[PDB]
Amino acid sequence: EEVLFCEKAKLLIFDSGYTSRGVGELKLLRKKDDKGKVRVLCRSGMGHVLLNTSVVKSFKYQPIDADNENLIKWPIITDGKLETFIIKVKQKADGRRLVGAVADAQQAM
Repeated sequence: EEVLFCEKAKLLIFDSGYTSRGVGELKLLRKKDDKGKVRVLCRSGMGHVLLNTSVVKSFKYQPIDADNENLIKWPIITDGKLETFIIKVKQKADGRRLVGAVADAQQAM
């Protein structure tokens, strides 16, 4: 696997508002022998895996809006229902790069 992207991020998930589930290093990973196997891995000094999921060709991974470029909507399927996780990074150019790195990984696959 190659690292296409890497940053400290906070993962927020909806609770019946949005609440933090941990802070970790978020990596975008592609298999060296298979450009169609791309995943995100987010790992907190417990090394707790907060997120380990495939990038889906059919989903758009984009900021909440123009005003929050550092909060990326991460749609994911759990039990056949669509949910949106939120990936919070510190800076707004970091969100722009994550989006660009995912879109580029999706066109390559």
